[PDB]
Amino acid sequence: SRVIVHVDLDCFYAQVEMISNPELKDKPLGVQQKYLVVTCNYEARKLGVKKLMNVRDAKEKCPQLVLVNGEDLTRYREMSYKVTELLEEFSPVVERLGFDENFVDLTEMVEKRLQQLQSDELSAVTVSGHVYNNQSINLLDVLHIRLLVGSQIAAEMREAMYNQLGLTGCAGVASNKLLAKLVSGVFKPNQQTVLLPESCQHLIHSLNHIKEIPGIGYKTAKCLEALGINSVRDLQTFSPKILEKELGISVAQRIQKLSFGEDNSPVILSGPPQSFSEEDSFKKCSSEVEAKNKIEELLASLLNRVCQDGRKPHTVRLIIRRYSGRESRQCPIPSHVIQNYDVMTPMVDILMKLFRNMVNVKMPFHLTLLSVCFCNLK
DNA sequence: GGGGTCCT
DNA sequence: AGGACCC
Ligand SMILES: Nc1nc2c(ncn2[C@H]2C[C@H](O)[C@@H](COP(=O)(O)OP(=O)(O)OP(=O)(O)O)O2)c(=O)[nH]1
Ligand SMILES: [Mg+2]
Ligand SMILES: [Mg+2]
Repeated sequence: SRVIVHVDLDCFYAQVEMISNPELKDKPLGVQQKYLVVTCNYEARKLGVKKLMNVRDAKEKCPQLVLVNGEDLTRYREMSYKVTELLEEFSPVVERLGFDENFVDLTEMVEKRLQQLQSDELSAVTVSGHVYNNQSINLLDVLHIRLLVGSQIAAEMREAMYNQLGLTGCAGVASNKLLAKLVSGVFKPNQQTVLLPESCQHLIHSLNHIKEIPGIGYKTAKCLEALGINSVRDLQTFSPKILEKELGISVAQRIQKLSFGEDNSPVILSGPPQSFSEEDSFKKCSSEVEAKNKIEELLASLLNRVCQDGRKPHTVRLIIRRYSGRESRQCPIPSHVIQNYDVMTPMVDILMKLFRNMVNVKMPFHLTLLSVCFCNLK
């Protein structure tokens, strides 16, 4: 019996922005990347605006829409780490998922609390927030009692986040990662809900597309949808034999457990990042002098990031995207080069070679993306 | 779109 | 090196 919590910040980028220029707190807001509105405050979803939505569809639906550019993730990333560091303080094992989601395993903490309690105040243990599906609490159910303590820690987290960081968000408490994440969004925004075990089927059957299961993306969905498997219950019910023989004993076995609300995966300690990368897409790049400048630019920011980081990377990757999947070359970063200096020149030289490897400087080319990644950190 | 993770 | 997943 684990007690896991999923923390999900409301319209993160927008939130971070609204904290910056408070003048936009009352005004519906979109955060913009090229031609997309990636996220908007609630004041604006109110008006049909949806996450990842065209600026033409955006502006029209709401010509009162305000916009900030969010291509530079710097400030979001920093707040992201302030959030998880904050959660790491409740309990050290925190798993990040993107910039705006965290899992924390609350089991050891829940136990610690209960022991400190006596029969009286156990009376007495109440929920913080919503109980999924208005299910009834049985105070004599040890599992019920533990999930409620969880809800109490969740609430303390949510309050700490707001009081210390001004951030708002949802939490979902449950017995594994799948359910915690599934339940955290039942009441939005800035609310939390807890999942009692006897409501687990209800929760998973509440989904409408098998892709709404975390663990099941485009490819798998499509492959499933071609086997006639469309509902959670189809997947639950479909032939284990056939499914294995179809997506591999690996995928098949686990995504079938997922369909029953079953998820054994541990909450892993994310710790410091295992890669830094910058990218920029564009209409077209067809010269190698543009590239170098672009790449000098990506390489620029990366340098300050790792510089400010305190560890050193031992390999670089260059990623590109061609005219109308991606491609990449990597190589170790040399000994002395891992180090008040002119790291640019040698670095860009490496990237350039790697660059030419993929690109034909003599045969015209059309690139729609450049990216530099520093991995293999020590 | 601008990022990340792990597996193969 | 590429693939799939996540946000
Ligand atoms: N899922 C997804 N998120 C992206 C993408 N590009 C940027 N993001 C960032 C922008 C948003 O701030 C964030 C969306 O994550 P969430 O699903 O948790 O929603 P968000 O926190 O933005 O607001 P919400 O309360 O969920 O409406 O992810 C993308 O391509 N897919
Ligand atoms: Mg959210
Ligand atoms: Mg999914």
